[PDB]
Amino acid sequence: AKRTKKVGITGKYGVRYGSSLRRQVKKLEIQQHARYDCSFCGKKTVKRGAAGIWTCSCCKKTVAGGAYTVSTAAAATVRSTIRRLREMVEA
Amino acid sequence: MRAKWRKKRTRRLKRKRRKVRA
Amino acid sequence: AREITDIKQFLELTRRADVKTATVKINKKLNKAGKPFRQTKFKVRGSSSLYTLVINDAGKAKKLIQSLPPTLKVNRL
Amino acid sequence: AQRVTFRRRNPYNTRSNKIKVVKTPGGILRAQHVKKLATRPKCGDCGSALQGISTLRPRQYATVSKTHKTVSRAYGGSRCANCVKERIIRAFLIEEQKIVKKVVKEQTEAAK
Amino acid sequence: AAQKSFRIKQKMAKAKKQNRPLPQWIRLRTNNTIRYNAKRRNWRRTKMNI
Amino acid sequence: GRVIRNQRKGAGSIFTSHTRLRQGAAKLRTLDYAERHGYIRGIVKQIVHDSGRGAPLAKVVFRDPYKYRLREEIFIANEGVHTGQFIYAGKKASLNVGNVLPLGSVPEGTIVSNVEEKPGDRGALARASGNYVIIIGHNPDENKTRVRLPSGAKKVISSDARGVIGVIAGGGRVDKPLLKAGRAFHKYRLKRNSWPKTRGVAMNPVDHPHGGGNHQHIGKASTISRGAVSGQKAGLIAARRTGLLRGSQKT
Amino acid sequence: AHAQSKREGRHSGYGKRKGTREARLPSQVVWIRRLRVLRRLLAKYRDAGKIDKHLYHVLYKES
RNA sequence: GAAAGGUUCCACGUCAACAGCAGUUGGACGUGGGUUAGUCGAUCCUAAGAGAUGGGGAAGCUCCGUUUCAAAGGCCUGAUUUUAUGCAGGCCACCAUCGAAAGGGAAUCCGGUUAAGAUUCCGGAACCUGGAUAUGGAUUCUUCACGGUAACGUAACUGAAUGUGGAGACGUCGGCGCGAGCCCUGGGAGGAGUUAUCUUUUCUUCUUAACAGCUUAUCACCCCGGAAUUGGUUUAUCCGGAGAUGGGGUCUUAUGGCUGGAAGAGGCCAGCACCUUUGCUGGCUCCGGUGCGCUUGUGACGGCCCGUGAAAAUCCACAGGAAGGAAUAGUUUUCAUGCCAGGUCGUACUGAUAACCGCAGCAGGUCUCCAAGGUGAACAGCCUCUAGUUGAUAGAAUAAUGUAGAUAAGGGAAGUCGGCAAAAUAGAUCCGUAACUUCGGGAUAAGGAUUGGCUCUAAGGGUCGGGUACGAUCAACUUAGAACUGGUACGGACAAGGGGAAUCUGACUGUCUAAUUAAAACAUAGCAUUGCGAUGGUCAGAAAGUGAUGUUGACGCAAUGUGA
RNA sequence: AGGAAACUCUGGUGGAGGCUCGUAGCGGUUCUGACGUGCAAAUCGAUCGUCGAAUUUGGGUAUAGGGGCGAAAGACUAAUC
Ligand SMILES: [Mg+2]
Ligand SMILES: [Mg+2]
Ligand SMILES: [Mg+2]
Ligand SMILES: [Mg+2]
Ligand SMILES: [Mg+2]
Ligand SMILES: [Mg+2]
Ligand SMILES: [Mg+2]
Ligand SMILES: [Mg+2]
Ligand SMILES: [Mg+2]
Ligand SMILES: [Mg+2]
Ligand SMILES: [Mg+2]
Ligand SMILES: [Mg+2]
Ligand SMILES: [Mg+2]
Ligand SMILES: [Mg+2]
Ligand SMILES: [Mg+2]
Ligand SMILES: [Mg+2]
Ligand SMILES: [Mg+2]
Ligand SMILES: [Mg+2]
Ligand SMILES: [Mg+2]
Ligand SMILES: [Mg+2]
Ligand SMILES: [Mg+2]
Ligand SMILES: [Mg+2]
Ligand SMILES: [Mg+2]
Ligand SMILES: [Mg+2]
Ligand SMILES: [Mg+2]
Ligand SMILES: [Mg+2]
Ligand SMILES: [Mg+2]
Ligand SMILES: [Mg+2]
Ligand SMILES: [Mg+2]
Ligand SMILES: [Mg+2]
Ligand SMILES: [Mg+2]
Ligand SMILES: [Mg+2]
Ligand SMILES: [Mg+2]
Ligand SMILES: [Mg+2]
Ligand SMILES: [Mg+2]
Ligand SMILES: [Mg+2]
Ligand SMILES: [Mg+2]
Ligand SMILES: [Mg+2]
Ligand SMILES: [Mg+2]
Ligand SMILES: [Mg+2]
Ligand SMILES: [Mg+2]
Ligand SMILES: [Mg+2]
Ligand SMILES: [Mg+2]
Ligand SMILES: [Mg+2]
Ligand SMILES: [Mg+2]
Ligand SMILES: [Mg+2]
Ligand SMILES: [Mg+2]
Ligand SMILES: [Mg+2]
Ligand SMILES: [Mg+2]
Ligand SMILES: [Mg+2]
Ligand SMILES: [Mg+2]
Ligand SMILES: [Mg+2]
Ligand SMILES: [Mg+2]
Ligand SMILES: [Mg+2]
Ligand SMILES: [Mg+2]
Ligand SMILES: [Mg+2]
Ligand SMILES: [Mg+2]
Ligand SMILES: [Mg+2]
Ligand SMILES: [Mg+2]
Ligand SMILES: [Mg+2]
Ligand SMILES: [Mg+2]
Ligand SMILES: [Zn+2]
Ligand SMILES: [Zn+2]
Repeated sequence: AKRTKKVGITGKYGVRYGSSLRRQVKKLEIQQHARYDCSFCGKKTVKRGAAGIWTCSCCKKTVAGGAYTVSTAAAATVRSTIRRLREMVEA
Repeated sequence: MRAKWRKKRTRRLKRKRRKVRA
Repeated sequence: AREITDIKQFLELTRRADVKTATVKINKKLNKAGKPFRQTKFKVRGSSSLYTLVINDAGKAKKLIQSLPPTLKVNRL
Repeated sequence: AQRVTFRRRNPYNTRSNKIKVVKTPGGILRAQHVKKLATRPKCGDCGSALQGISTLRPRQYATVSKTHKTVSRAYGGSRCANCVKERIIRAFLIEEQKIVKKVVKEQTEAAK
Repeated sequence: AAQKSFRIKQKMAKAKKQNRPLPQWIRLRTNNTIRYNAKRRNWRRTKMNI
Repeated sequence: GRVIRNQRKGAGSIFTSHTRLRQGAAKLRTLDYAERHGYIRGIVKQIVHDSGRGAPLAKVVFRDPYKYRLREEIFIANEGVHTGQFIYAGKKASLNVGNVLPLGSVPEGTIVSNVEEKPGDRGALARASGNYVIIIGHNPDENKTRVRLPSGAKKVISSDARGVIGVIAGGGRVDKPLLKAGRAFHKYRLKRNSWPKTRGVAMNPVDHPHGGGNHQHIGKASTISRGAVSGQKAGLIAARRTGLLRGSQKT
Repeated sequence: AHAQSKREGRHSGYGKRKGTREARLPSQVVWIRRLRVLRRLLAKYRDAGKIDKHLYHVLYKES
């Protein structure tokens, strides 16, 4: 059954530290404990080892990523503009 | 080891050829 | 501290020019519940290891004892 | 219900002071100090345990023969079989690719 | 301690050799002033501090 | 009065950085010949965690051009670098994430990191997690590039300076609350002895300028002149302003 | 004699229990015994051919 | 056993002093004896760190710095056979040293033995390192092995410089599997105890080391094959066209089994004996079973981190192909056997209500290993076995006042600054559980009932069994219910929450005034501000060619305030 | 199991937490108990706080006097601050 209404993974913290802080650590702990799609092997095997290190259990590849997500939006847009500038330097 | 072992090996081979020289 | 399972390896062992002593040990064993037999162990004391040969037939045991070299110091117990 | 003692002067539960209780032919219990357990050698590329290789402490490998330390392949006791296979494939394939790159980059500017 | 150094054991040996009473023929020498061993040391009363 | 705590910090007895579990200084490869006349290729063998550092490190292996051997440089891993990836470092290197192009050979708006101040110091700028340096513009004459730093400052460095293309990995770390003195303890336990911090106003006047009084109060103004001396600089050093920052700072 | 009477079932009422039911016997190990029994029986039946793999799978899941 | 002590250890003699009484006794006094190592440690390695040298400071005692603004050295092959070791060569660039008796690390076990020593001595059985070396075996006229599709196998089955890789080498917690020892238990062979009565009964012995050979495994890997009707599968849900299940194999040998070691040892008994050294002679030492058991080791996993949880010595392997090599002969000593040596220091004893520190033979303090049975959730409390003590000045009486422990009719906080102290409550099962809330809690809320013994009943399992539904057998403590029974007693001793309504204050966990204040004080997470882009900020230093932050770079460092 | 869907609900499994009761341990609230020419220049007894970590602790090592160290009491720095 559904054990908790809204605290989720932050039920391990009990009543401590305040609800508005528990909400932030909930939204970030879900991300850092989620599994992700490996862009090399195609499987849902990528897990965080430490902050910034995301390794695939299947293909044993290790990607440098965000502290709690495998890729940040800033890194995504930097990759996009770097691709565009690389495409522009020939033209 | 492997270094003193190789040196012992060459010492034994040198002694064998030097005693069979005669 | 080793075991030998061939009588002719034991024979080529007991004339190895560093073997000095051997010991023939007699044991009372029971292969099944009705047959108490007499096992012999021939232990040659080499310079680094003790080689044991186990024989369960008294005829092969005594024939091996006759075939033992005379210069070897044997100990019967 | 017998109780044992350390047989050395180390009174502490460190990794080099691991004991195991054994029963002697005297019928008594006695501690017996066991050395630390060995780790299997690992592949240089994939980091998995190399099969065919004996599991010993590093000084004990000086006492065994070459059979216990190797297999009968290139990169025998060093790399995994699949790692050897994929590096062979990579070598042959990209040397062929280097050849075809050589001939096409030669012939384009030879024409021009 | 049991695992001790040779220097400590040598000082302990010298102290063991020194821990003795007078030879009683010394009180018979002429112009003798020594009655007893004033430098006597026991392990329960004073420590060597070594 | 005593010698105060921030005054004692410079002796470096118990205030040194705990460097037992660090993989080494994360520096760039030396600008020998290949990096300034062409490129050179290395391979990312492993991306590892460094103690006391929020950003992950990357162990890149190059070949020595003059001796038959392998050199292992420790880069700060940029976001997107994976194991087995080929890193290209040099003047003729292609503009990709992880490459170590000089700043003269990148267009405007390029996002770089681990940037050299002067060519040869092997990475000084934008090395913390999630930080990066933007290239604003170039000056071919007077060969300098203007860059925007993470602080918002604008520097003018040599165009021969190098930088790793991309963003330093481990970003968004400080967006999570630590929630616990234990977590702060374990964070600082591998950096240095700078935690916890006793307020100077809760000390005695022998221990701090702010100490003493029948109520906990600072007394004089907490803004300290830059020309003050050691033992006095406890507070806001050379504050141009103070209080809550409303509006843009006119950067 | 006390162990014989306990095996037979005496000295086990509420006045002789000082620990909780979970402390006397964990519900986890009870569940483990149950699941091992069910999985062992299902594998035995499947390898004997009395059930097919498609029935075995749903029985495994709902067990 | 570690630190510490140092002869306190053991024997003989002994009681003047000490053992706050005594003393014939003693850790006392006097006289002697006692500590045996190639394998246990130190020695070796490096950690935090200390610290010469080259240099640079300082009037100087000396300071900095430890690879630096240094011309910082040694390694193998040989060649020569006036010959010594130069010259022939070739390689190499770390760059003192010290620093762990708990880190890393070459190698030893059993039995016996002394008044006091033993993993050290005796006997037996092994192993490692270093060095010499000969024989056998292996290999070669296809010179430097063959077999297997493969994973890989073997008794061996050249391999320099150089390079690469691995081991050494690693957190913590949870549960699960397996192993060892212990616990429990059946049969049998012995001995002992109880026996008014009962008890095929109670207790005890039935053991097998290091090392060696054969075999033995989760994981992992290989071959065939090609999977949706998706399958396999863990306690815990992950895996599969990047090739599952399935069939067949390969491997690590932790570990376990058999054999050797090794029954000759040790143990338990019986009989014969004799001033006696005292033995001598016989037997038996066997076969099992169980488990959420305790302790411990290990494996495969899983959880946690803005924490990802030493280094070096040391050893091995691989890539490479230098050089040397056979046919009347060799080449090999990572295979077997065989020979020699293994130094120096420690080793006794206590390790604490008497061997250490506290002025002492002080209720204080002082690191760690082993850990039986019953009750019971439990290394709780209580009782017992093995082992160890029976030590602390005693005797006689039983006044007051004390200290410690208790009990009290009726009332029930009227006592007192104040319910201080004490009492009450208490375990387990079932029922029931409010305001408020940050929705997680509050909560064991509050508040009730039951609990013994005996005789039964029910449910909950394993292993074997089927041409090409069931039966047999073995063994668990878990829960529920029902009668019956008793001076209504039953968590019967032990053990074990008092609760509620509010206010002030601090968010919480945490920390401090050792020896009068543990708190509302400090800290904290969170919040906010300030300085700084390295020719820099903050700080140190007498100076320095000096340092800390910094193995750092604004998601950072430094300085403050406030305190979820 | 419900629902048109979004998704909701029930029963299990699992075993998180600077959670909790409570040993060893660490500490030292109250009796303002004992003692107070003591066993003791800080102890004893009961009652207590905490007990998986911001834990406890051995050894090694670093910081030395207007200095050190200090989760800050002017606390500690060999019964000395
Ligand atoms: Mg092999
Ligand atoms: Mg093998
Ligand atoms: Mg601190
Ligand atoms: Mg503060
Ligand atoms: Mg104050
Ligand atoms: Mg002042
Ligand atoms: Mg003030
Ligand atoms: Mg005040
Ligand atoms: Mg019942
Ligand atoms: Mg239990
Ligand atoms: Mg459960
Ligand atoms: Mg007296
Ligand atoms: Mg007297
Ligand atoms: Mg004595
Ligand atoms: Mg110096
Ligand atoms: Mg040393
Ligand atoms: Mg050592
Ligand atoms: Mg050690
Ligand atoms: Mg270690
Ligand atoms: Mg002894
Ligand atoms: Mg001997
Ligand atoms: Mg062969
Ligand atoms: Mg390693
Ligand atoms: Mg783990
Ligand atoms: Mg055996
Ligand atoms: Mg051994
Ligand atoms: Mg398969
Ligand atoms: Mg073994
Ligand atoms: Mg333990
Ligand atoms: Mg000794
Ligand atoms: Mg001893
Ligand atoms: Mg002792
Ligand atoms: Mg002790
Ligand atoms: Mg003791
Ligand atoms: Mg004393
Ligand atoms: Mg003293
Ligand atoms: Mg214990
Ligand atoms: Mg029980
Ligand atoms: Mg108990
Ligand atoms: Mg007394
Ligand atoms: Mg009354
Ligand atoms: Mg009242
Ligand atoms: Mg009143
Ligand atoms: Mg009154
Ligand atoms: Mg009043
Ligand atoms: Mg009270
Ligand atoms: Mg309440
Ligand atoms: Mg508080
Ligand atoms: Mg106080
Ligand atoms: Mg107090
Ligand atoms: Mg405060
Ligand atoms: Mg600076
Ligand atoms: Mg302010
Ligand atoms: Mg807690
Ligand atoms: Mg608690
Ligand atoms: Mg306690
Ligand atoms: Mg007290
Ligand atoms: Mg008092
Ligand atoms: Mg008094
Ligand atoms: Mg004050
Ligand atoms: Mg003091
Ligand atoms: Zn992948
Ligand atoms: Zn591999």
